[PDB]
Amino acid sequence: LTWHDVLAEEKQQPHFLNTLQTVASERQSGVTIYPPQKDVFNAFRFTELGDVKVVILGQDPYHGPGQAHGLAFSVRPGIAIPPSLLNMYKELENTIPGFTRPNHGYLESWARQGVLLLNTVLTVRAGQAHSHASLGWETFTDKVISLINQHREGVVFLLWGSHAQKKGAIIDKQRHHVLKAPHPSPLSAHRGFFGCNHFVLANQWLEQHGETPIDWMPVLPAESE
Repeated sequence: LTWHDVLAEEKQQPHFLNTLQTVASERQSGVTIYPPQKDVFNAFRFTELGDVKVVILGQDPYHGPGQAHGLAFSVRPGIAIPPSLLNMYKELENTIPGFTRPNHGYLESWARQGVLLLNTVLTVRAGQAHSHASLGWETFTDKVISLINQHREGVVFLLWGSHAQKKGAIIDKQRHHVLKAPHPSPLSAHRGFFGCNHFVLANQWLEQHGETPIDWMPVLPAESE
C-alpha cells in the first residue's frame, strides 16, 4: 500500500480540501505561507508508507524564510540550524558512536532511510507560529498516524513534548515501539530530552527485528560536474 492508497479518501474530505483552499487564498492575499506549496507533503514524498521505520513528530512548520521545506525539524541547506534541531544534534552527539555536529540542518537523508518527519500541522503564516493550527491539518495527521498504526508493524515512534505524546497516545505499544520524552526546544530540552537516548534505543529496536538502523548523521545532496 502507498500513502495515496490509504489516504485517498481522507484527501477528499472537506477538512482537508478546505485547508488547502485557505492556504492558497492566503498565499494570493499578500501573506507568505511556509513551506512552499510544492514542499508541503515532502515527508510523504521522501518516506513512503511501506518504508516508514521511525516516526518523529513535529508540531508546527518553521515559520521563517528558508526554514520549512516539508520535513519536521529540518531546514534547507545554507540555513542556520534551529535550536530544536541543535538540541537533537547534541543528544545524538552524546549517544551515537562516531556522531559529530553536522554543518547544516537538512534532514532529507533521514527521511530517505525511513524516518517519517511529520509535523502535525503542515503550513504556517510567515512569522506567526501556530497560525494554521485550527485548520484541518491535525485531523489529517491524526489519520496519518492511525494508518501507520494499523497498516505497519514494528515502527518506532519518538514522541517529544506533550502535544506529540497526546497525538500518539493510542498507538499500539505492543506491535509498535513508543518512546516518550520532553521536546528538544530550548524551553524543554533540559527537562528530560537530554538523556532520553531515543536515537540509540530506536536503532536497537530496529536491529532486534532484523531492520537496519538509521544513520543519524544527515548529509547534503552532492555536486555534479
